[PDB]
Amino acid sequence: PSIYGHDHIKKAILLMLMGGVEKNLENGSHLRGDINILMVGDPSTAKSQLLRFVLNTASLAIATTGRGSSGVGLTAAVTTDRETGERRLEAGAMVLADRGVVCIDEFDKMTDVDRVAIHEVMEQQTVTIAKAGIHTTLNARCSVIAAANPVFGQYDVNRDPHQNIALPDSLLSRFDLLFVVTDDINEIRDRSISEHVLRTH
Amino acid sequence: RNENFQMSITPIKNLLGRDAQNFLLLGLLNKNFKGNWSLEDPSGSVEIDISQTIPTQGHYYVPGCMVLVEGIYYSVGNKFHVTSMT
Ligand SMILES: Nc1ncnc2c1ncn2[C@@H]1O[C@H](COP(=O)(O)OP(=O)(O)OP(=O)(O)O)[C@@H](O)[C@H]1O
Ligand SMILES: [Mg+2]
Repeated sequence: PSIYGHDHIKKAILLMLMGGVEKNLENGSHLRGDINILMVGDPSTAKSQLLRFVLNTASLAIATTGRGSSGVGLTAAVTTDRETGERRLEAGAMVLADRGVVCIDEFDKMTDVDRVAIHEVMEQQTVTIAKAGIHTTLNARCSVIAAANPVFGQYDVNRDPHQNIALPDSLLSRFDLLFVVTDDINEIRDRSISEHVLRTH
Repeated sequence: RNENFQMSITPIKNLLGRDAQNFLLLGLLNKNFKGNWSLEDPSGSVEIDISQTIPTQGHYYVPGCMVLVEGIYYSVGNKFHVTSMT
């Protein structure tokens, strides 16, 4: 209730909270029931204050930042058990949020080597580990909400959409709803939003 | 502190986002450097339209004096269309 506007995005978040029905199909397949949303927009457009709200209101939520994450930190890491002595696996961000949500911020600022792993989790919803004699498939069924910025500082309407977003097409196809949000200068909007912000403070 | 007033007088800059409604403006009546009639208060200034003004007869309306005015503000330009003057 502390965000002014963005009604459609708030409807999309609610639809994320109540996910779809997953269908198990022959040939060992499953149709995903999760809704994945991406938000691209201008600076200071309340993109990051909705991810924080989803972190709090949801039952299970994991927060991630693009530049401060790695592939081995999202899927799984090989470690050792001091008490007994074997070699084991430690869960990462994606697999810890099974039947939950992952909120990624500064999604475009993530390195390419990091961005491939999230691709697989977005496609198969499973992680494959084949390192150090540990051959395992791990279940990761999570919903992804992400926020990013265009290639330039602000969205340009005189250029084609693909030029504005630096993300590849294969990654972009795996999001159910892409919301492009823009801040437009208008006196009535400014008068209302400034009043709301000053009332909040 | 008058008895009748308790619409109340609103500062001019409080009109910068409104597109409708009524306001009671008090300020100096003068001419802008462009030659247009205008009203000025410590908060700011606004242009004034006299094309359909009905003044209260019984006194003098000379530039350089405080005036109570009533009307509607239009944001398509920056104009306070006057309907009453006292
Ligand atoms: N519609 C709004 N309602 C209330 N506060 C808003 C709104 N839009 C922006 N703000 C305020 O703007 C500030 C910055 O917002 P936020 O951090 O969510 O932006 P952002 O889209 O993540 O920006 P960036 O592109 O810089 O990462 C916050 O103080 C937030 O309250
Ligand atoms: Mg942000």
